[PDB]
Amino acid sequence: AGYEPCWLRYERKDQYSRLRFEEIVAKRTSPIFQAVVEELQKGLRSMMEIEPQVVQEVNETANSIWLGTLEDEEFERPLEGTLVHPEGYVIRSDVDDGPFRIYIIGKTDAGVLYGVFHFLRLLQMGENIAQLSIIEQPKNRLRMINHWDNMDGSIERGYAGRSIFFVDDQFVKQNQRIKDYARLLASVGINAISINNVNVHKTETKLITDHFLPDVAEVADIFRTYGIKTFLSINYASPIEIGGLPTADPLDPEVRRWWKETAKRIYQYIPDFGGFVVKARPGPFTYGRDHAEGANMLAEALAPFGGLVIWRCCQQDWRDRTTDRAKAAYDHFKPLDGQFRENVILQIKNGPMDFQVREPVSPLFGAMPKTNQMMEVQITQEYTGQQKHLCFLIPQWKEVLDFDTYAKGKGSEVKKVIDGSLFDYRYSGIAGVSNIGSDPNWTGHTLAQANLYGFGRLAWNPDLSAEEIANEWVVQTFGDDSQVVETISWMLLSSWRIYENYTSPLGVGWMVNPGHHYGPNVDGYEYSHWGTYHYADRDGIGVDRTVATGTGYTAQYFPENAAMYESLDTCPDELLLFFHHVPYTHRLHSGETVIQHIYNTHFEGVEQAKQLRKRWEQLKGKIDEKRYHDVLERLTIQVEHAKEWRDVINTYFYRKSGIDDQYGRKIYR
Amino acid sequence: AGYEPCWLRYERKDQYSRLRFEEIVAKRTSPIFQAVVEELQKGLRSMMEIEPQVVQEVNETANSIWLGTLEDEEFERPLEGTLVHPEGYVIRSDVDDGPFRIYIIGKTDAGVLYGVFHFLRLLQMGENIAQLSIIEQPKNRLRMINHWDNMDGSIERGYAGRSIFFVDDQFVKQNQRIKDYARLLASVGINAISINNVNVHKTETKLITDHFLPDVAEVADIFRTYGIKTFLSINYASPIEIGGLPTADPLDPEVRRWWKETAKRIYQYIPDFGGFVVKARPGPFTYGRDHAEGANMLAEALAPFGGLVIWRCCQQDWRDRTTDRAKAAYDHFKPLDGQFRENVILQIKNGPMDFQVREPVSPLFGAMPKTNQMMEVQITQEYTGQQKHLCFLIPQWKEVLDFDTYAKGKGSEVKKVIDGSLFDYRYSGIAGVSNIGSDPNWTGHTLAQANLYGFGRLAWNPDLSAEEIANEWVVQTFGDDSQVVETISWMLLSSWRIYENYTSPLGVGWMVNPGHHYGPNVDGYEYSHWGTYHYADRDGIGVDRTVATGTGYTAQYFPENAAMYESLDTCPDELLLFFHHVPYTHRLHSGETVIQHIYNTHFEGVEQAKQLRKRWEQLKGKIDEKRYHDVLERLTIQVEHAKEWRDVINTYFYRKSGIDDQYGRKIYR
Repeated sequence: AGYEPCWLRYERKDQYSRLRFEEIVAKRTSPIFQAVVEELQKGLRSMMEIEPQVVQEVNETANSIWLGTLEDEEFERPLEGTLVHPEGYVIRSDVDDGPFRIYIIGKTDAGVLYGVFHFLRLLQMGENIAQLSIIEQPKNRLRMINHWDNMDGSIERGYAGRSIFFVDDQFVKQNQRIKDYARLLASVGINAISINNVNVHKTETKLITDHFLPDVAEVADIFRTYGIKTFLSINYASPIEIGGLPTADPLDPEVRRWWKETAKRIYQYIPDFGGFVVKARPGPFTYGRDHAEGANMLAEALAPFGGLVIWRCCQQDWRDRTTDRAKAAYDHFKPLDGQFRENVILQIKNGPMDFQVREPVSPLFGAMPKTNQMMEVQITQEYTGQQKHLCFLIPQWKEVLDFDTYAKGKGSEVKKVIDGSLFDYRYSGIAGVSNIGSDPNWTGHTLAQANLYGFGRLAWNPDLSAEEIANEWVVQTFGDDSQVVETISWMLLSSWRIYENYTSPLGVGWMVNPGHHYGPNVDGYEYSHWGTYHYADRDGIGVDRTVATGTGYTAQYFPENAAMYESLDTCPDELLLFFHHVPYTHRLHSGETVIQHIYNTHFEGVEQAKQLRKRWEQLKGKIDEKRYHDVLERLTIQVEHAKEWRDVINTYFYRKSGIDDQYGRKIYR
Repeated sequence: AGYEPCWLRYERKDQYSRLRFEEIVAKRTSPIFQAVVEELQKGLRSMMEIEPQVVQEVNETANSIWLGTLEDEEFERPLEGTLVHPEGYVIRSDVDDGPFRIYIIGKTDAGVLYGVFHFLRLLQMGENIAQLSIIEQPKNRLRMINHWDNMDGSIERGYAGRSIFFVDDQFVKQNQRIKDYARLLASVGINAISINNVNVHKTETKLITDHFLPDVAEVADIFRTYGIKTFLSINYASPIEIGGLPTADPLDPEVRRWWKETAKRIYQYIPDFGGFVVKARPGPFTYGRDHAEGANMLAEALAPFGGLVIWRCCQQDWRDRTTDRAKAAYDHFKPLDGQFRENVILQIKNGPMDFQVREPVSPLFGAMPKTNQMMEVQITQEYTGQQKHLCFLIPQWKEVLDFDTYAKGKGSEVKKVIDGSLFDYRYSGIAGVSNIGSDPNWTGHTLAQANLYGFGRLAWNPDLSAEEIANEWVVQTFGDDSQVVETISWMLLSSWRIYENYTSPLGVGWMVNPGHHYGPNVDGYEYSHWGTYHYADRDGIGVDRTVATGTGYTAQYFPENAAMYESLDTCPDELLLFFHHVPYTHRLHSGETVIQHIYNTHFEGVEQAKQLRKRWEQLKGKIDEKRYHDVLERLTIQVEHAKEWRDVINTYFYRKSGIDDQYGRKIYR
């Protein structure tokens, strides 16, 4: 009772929306099967007020829900016969005229778990299940969540409370919330999780030692029952820090042995350990080694056990416009294609910079046919409102996933790159930086729950529309009142564009306060060593990334996209300032001058934020008071901060451009 | 051997610079007298290689140094007869033709302590003491040091290591460094010290309780022997935090009683407790009370014991140019003149903003004839280089001290205001924010030792020239080689102007990175709620603080100075942008346009910094290698950072003004 059930409400149905079932046939007794049966019992009891008896053999005359794998079937029907994916499943209603039977057939126990959550999802959404014929197989092998939780309880870039894993440099004593968290993750198909910050500090470095492994294993045991593999972010300098060795050089014989022994030790506690997430003071480059050498060493240590190495892909001068941070990732990793071991997967952010409200797609996707790749997206809203401002990230992620790289001609969308189909990747997928914390509503902003849900849905099937994902989430979280559904869906679907409207313009990004990264500060990092510049001056703004006159970044894309961005007239408006430096008077495809566009979206974005609040207020009475006010409080905070964003950006550019707002709206001198 | 002796080196003299003394006549046995005798023995042994016998009665045929007060004299000569100040003293060589005798006569034991340090200073400097006739009396009653030390060991705005007082929320075990620190403070006449941060956190709030008072008293005992009174910064909400009371309202009967009891308890441990330093979550205004009501309540609690209350004198909008943070202090306190109790002293910073490289004098000085006032200066270089960049603060402090407020016509300089002579203040003086830390050289930058020394010297006598103070410090710290003395003195004397040259221009201040406040960031706080704006736009820069068209801040000064700043043509260049908003093309008294002035001082300031380094390098061999390299390392760090300051500021203003450098020097686009 300390936290919300999020989208797994299982609200009691009226007398006209019940189902008649007397038994649940559980064909297996595995740990996963016990959790799945429990979940099914929980949902049916809560929603239908029924308590079917769990049995292991079907009763020919009872209405039942059958749970099992192909191997448990008496007759293997054609549909489930086409399943090839281990986590896939089939759900079909028996077509006989006798007892009502629902068959949930999974290729493996994991498949049954996801099938049962799909079945429950159908019930929460009020779907007619009299004649089901469903087949589902996830597109991404890895559907992972990265936690930036520290063991002192803090969470790097965490805006939803303290960690639910650690406290006072120890694991929390009560694991009930970890179980409920596992349930939420599994309901949306998430099958992997790294429980600690990628920036591994002193105490966290010890997670790979006997001192903490027992607690790590207890947590992994919980996730295992929900089909989730556990990973740990590691400190590359561990051999020195805790091993006593004089070096961390991946080529040093003893360092290689140390990691092999460490791997062996971990698997003694966690037989199905997922592997290591790596952000590499000492490191590969510290010894003149490349990423392949550094990643392959860890890969070799985990190989005998089936573990994976997730290798995630800073003192540059603002004075030199020839150097471009956006080009770094590609320039550093592309040349390494083909040198990585099979169990190494390069983790690349959606964009080449750092999770800005809008960034073009990282050129690395589609550029390394011989190297597994998985995309990293940020669920926690570091540069997208920090859960103060509403920002449904699903539409943005779909734009990235559907981006055609043309790597192998038309039809080489990012999603085909990371789902492994385009290049036959053995291991690949997508990862998301957790947006949860100890807050009772899990995500700080009640509506941010939609981003966690949505992440899982896209990870399972990138082809799902933003519209249906929002619909599913709203209906399960707030009910089916058509006004509530339409209003909240509209809020979610338009939120990202609204936030972008009053923040950084036309894809140039940043313009945020340094450090905490919250709020407007146009020149915040403009003269820093982070390579994040907009180069705004009294005549124009933008980064010239063209080959003709700029950094040449455009050439990292394949011909079709390179030419699109390379040209000043074809470059889409939404990314113009990321690719070209232009005069304030330059006219966009929309007809607006760059400067007037800035004023327009900032004034209008605030008005759109006020509308978000107005529409929510009109739902009062149709939502419980607690959550109604929890969200209203944040929408009001959003409106007020949006005003600051608007005025600071408008004033900065009026002071620099000297050009007034076409409509004479209020710009403070 | 863990730290430097700073200016109390007492270097061994050659055979041609010795003194013949067989006895030290100590007329008293007080704790202070034991320390003074010890100091005299230390200096004479170290410098002269002599060990005179300490006696209590003069030996008619022995060469001796006589120590005592008027009361101990056989014959009271006219000079010491004119002494009126308790801390004053006279030093005179006997004019007889028999044994050589030096008489150090203090009005009180404290006077003898300062007289002995003056005598030792004469010896270190190689002065002829055969015919001394000296009389000295300090101008300021309060010559205090404020520590911003936290009990966890950190020091707010501390750039010279960790605190030498606290560690792990406890007092340090070894007090030898506290004793040596007391010696340094006393050598320059400092007679008061607040040992904890003005921002009192949780643990520090307990310093006024039995839990810590024993340790506080042990520290106070040490300072007492060196003529230093101990103060504690307090948490105004203490009645709630540790008292259990439901309020902190200074008018609440119980709150008034709580503080009276707290005072009584402290004096039981520290009979000569100096009092409280106060920076006032709950506070006077929290209950609708004014500063007088809040300060008088604490004053009444300390009154029966002779204690003093040092009352030190944030969400404004950048959009409203009518509101001016510079006017706040004066507007809030002036109206309260005459309502404060006698033992309350208002502590006002040298400037109305926040220790910027250059700020005009706080109008409060000379504006409250009925209220004791003491000026606060910052020795730690928060906005003046953070001991990375050299910055001898003495010249700046003299400009403030010598500023004529004309409060009572010509001759109403700030120094006469704070020394209490102008308004007959019973308690007043000056305070400095400590620049020391656990670093072996005490101040981070070896040469920053000069700022602590210089602070004390000015506190004693504001009339001392920057030149002689530097001379004294250099000679005692580095010897009398004429090249060393001339070179280091030049470095110190020109350092402030050099740093100002490449930082904020013409008195507008700031332009520093937010948070740590180190380094260039022109718009760092430009759109913040701190009221620190320069309003630079594509046409000009500056804050209009005139009465005619601006905030009206100029009217806070008396007529003579108000008119000077009010006028665009008479306003001195060095403060122009603090008082007027002007076009980049405006011509200064120097003939430079405002924009060209910016380029000039920034390019030239870096060249001046390189010269500081070059001149120091030429001293190699004349300074021990340790300190030679300690300083060279910092001068090189200064040169490199100065280049960043230069380029960032020049680029920002070229990008905004569009006006090129007259001399075509390198400005990055």
